Amino acid sequence: MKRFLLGLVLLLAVAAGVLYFVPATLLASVRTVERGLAGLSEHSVQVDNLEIAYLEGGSEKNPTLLLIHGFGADKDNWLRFARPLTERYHVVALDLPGFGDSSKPQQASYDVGTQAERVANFAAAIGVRRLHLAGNSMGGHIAALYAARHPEQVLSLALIDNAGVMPARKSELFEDLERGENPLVVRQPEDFQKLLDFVFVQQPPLPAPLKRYLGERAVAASAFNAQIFEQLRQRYIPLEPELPKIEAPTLLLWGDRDRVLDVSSIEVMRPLLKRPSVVIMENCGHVPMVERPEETAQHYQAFLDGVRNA
Ligand SMILES: CCCCCCCCO[C@@H]1O[C@H](CO)[C@@H](O)[C@H](O)[C@H]1O
Ligand SMILES: CCCCCCCCCCCCCC(=O)O
Repeated sequence: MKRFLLGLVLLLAVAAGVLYFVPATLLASVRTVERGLAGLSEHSVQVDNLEIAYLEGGSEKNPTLLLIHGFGADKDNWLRFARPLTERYHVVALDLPGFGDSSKPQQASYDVGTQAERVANFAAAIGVRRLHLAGNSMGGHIAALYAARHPEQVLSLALIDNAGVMPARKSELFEDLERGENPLVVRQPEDFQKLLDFVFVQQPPLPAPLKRYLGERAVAASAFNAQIFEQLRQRYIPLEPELPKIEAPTLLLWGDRDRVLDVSSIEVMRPLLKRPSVVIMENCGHVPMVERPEETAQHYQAFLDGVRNA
């Protein structure tokens, strides 16, 4: 019957629009708003034949800040943090290979050592020779290695709840791992809210339709993310022997109630760094630059002012 088929067309039309098209445009609209408010726009560049997506803003005449997201995250983690920075800095935030909109070759290495070399190659690819680095979690682990390996390029380093040391207190993540639980890998749609609860003390407001799509995207990425996470475990590079090689002023910034990586990490790193600064934000979780962006950016600007002003 023509009507049964016609009705079949509309039913699929509405379903395809509801299930696929509306969520995607929703994400594109929110990205448009948050990137636009931060003065950031998206580009891509091929680095060792991998497509690396990145955001860029501010004047190229100003010093470059290169921002590196953590495990399972992407460059949009940095939008609200970057907003007060693009007035005075050339801000760049990339998607690491394996994440976001960048290439994800199935057979590549995604250890932080290999990733740190890709980031250095990326900086050269966009014509940046001297820069400030900031990295969160896995991205901080990577940023620290970049700074240790290429001291001539790095003007300052900000480690925002970075991975890479073994502190006195075992974090809730590392506790979870002993029982085969990893909140950072979202297997089921309900585990996405669990991930947010795990990394935020006070979670920023998130519209329900946007949240569900983010959760769907996280589930779709979970198998590959789990494989990368296994490489981060098996190909782990301790920072303790590397930190003394860093010449740059280094900011250690933590959320005091970080459940993923413990604040006692700072006591490991501080004695090992030539020029450490410290900020511990109160009642804050693992991603201060997302949870309290303007506050975190203000601490970072203060740090940068000191680095420049003397
Ligand atoms: C919880 C993890 C971080 C969430 C980031 C929220 C991104 C979208 O957040 C929404 O954006 C709107 C316009 O930009 C705001 O006006 C809304 O209040 C906010 O819910
Ligand atoms: C512009 C809309 C993008 C929405 C961003 C949602 C925030 C993602 C939460 C992940 C936080 C980082 C987790 C980690 O570093 O381990």
